[PDB]
Amino acid sequence: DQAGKSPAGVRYHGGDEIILQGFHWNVVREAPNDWYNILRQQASTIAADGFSAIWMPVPWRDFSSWTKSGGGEGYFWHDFNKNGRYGSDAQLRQAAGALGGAGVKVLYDVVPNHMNRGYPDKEINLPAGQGFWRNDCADPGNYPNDCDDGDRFIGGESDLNTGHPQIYGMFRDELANLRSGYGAGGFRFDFVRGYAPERVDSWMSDSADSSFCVGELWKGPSEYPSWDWRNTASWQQIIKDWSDRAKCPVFDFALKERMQNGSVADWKHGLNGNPDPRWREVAVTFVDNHDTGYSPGQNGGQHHWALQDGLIRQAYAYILTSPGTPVVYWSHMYDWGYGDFIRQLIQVRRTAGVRADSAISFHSGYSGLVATVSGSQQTLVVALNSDLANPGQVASGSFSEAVNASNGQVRVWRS
Ligand SMILES: OC[C@H]1O[C@H](O[C@H]2[C@H](O)[C@@H](O)[C@@H](O[C@H]3[C@H](O)[C@@H](O)[C@@H](O[C@H]4[C@H](O)[C@@H](O)[C@@H](O)O[C@@H]4CO)O[C@@H]3CO)O[C@@H]2CO)[C@H](O)[C@@H](O)[C@@H]1O
Ligand SMILES: [Ca+2]
Ligand SMILES: [Ca+2]
Repeated sequence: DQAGKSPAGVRYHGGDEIILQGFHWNVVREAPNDWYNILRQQASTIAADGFSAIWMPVPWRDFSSWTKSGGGEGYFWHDFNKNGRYGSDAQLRQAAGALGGAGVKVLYDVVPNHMNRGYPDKEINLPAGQGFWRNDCADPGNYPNDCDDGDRFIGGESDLNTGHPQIYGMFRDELANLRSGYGAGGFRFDFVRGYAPERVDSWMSDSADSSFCVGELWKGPSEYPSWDWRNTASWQQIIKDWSDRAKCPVFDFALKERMQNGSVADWKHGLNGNPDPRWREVAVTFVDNHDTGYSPGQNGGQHHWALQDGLIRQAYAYILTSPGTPVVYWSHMYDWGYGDFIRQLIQVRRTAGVRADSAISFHSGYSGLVATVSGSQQTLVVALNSDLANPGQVASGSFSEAVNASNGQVRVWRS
């Protein structure tokens, strides 16, 4: 495992990560108070499957509830107490220790934008009228105000002023706490549209400068005002700008948007396909997460933007053979039977030496997507939903078959 920032100072931890999202939306209901125990038991298997990192659920306890129904998943935490719906503080420490001991770095989902302000019994009690909250200032709509330099969560009544020195420090200290006491190797920043990207850079510089990080910016061009350059920009440009300012990798919602709306050929327009290595190397690619995807359990989870099953294998073959840093969703890997296929693709990635900044060229003249990827050890030819017959049609050199699945709809050859 190589460490190191990118040439532009972006915290992609060497560019060689392969990440497991270590939960789905309904874990707190499907395995009540037992998830950390399960992760501890599974740590050696996760490592053997080839993952270098695991994205853990929000560790801050969440006892919220609403009615569809939900609550408790971590995105409406009420304080930093770790005794929540995934397991106890002791069980978290044991799971993080087992994962780290198996060689899997532990990334915590953190949620600075808001908290369960109204929960009656909590350790963090911030009064009104001291600038701690967005709505201490006038709040006319979903955009920055004088107490919140980002967007708001729903009505904004629970948004924190993360730029207030006491609130900034509160999160700074808790990130340090996760690093010193809970084995954190990095962080996944939730809802980064809600606060300034430079604050993520500051938090990471203060508390985890050499760690991995990734931000979730999910905000399309149409959500920006008419006078903002982002209103007419590409999804790539929007997330890349965030990454530049946070000095942090960013989830590749440009690729996700193309997977949901475009053809397979169009997947080349994700951030991770950009010919500038400074652009593609900061992409964190994924197929679905706990928001976009289904989960086992009530209501099938959230499934706000889910990839149809006829493209799941193709999508994993693309992200696991291509540049950027790939994330595998728990339920594809361990609930729904794609594990053996994903295991094989992870081995292909590692054997070829594909990294976040590997070159990728796209080839015209065939159906579907045809790419050549320059790994540090091998060149890959990847053909998805394509009438390509053999790799010699598009690449020089000697190749052998590495993957052939879904009646040839997923084919990968290696030098
Ligand atoms: O005071 C603020 C608001 O409080 C109340 O809001 C409710 C919502 O109505 C519920 O839907 C729910 O919200 C969930 C949300 O549905 C869910 O998707 C998730 O959001 C995450 C996301 O998964 C994550 O990856 C990233 O994008 O950030 C998102 C936000 O953290 O989690 C939400 C919180 O559990 O719960 C809230 C709070 O109870 C009230 O109804 C609003 O009117 C009010 O403005
Ligand atoms: Ca690394
Ligand atoms: Ca906010």
